[PDB]
Amino acid sequence: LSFELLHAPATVCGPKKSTNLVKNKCVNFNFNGLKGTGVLTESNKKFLPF
Amino acid sequence: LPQGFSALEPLVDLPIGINITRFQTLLALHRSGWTAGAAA
Ligand SMILES: *[C@@H]1O[C@H](CO)[C@@H](O)[C@H](O)[C@H]1NC(C)=O
Repeated sequence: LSFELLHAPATVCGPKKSTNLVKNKCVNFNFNGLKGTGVLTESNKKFLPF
Repeated sequence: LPQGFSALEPLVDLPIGINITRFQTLLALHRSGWTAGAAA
């Protein structure tokens, strides 16, 4: 198993099966390696597939 | 071109990261030598 870096983007990180989901206990805010503050419980807007 | 507004939504993002500096168009021929339809 040999690895190297090239001009192509790195898309092997993936989810890593780090399952965690909660929106009622109000402990900590973090997403995609980006921390901060905020509460996320509900929404009515519709997004796009992209 | 018709007179109207239509926003082009994205379809798929390709993470290739290659060096390309040219393009070439491929056309299709109809066999019935060969015949080509009307296109632009
Ligand atoms: C892509 O090619 C051009 C010339 O062909 C070169 O100047 C440029 O450095 C290349 N890109 C990378 C990331 O090396």
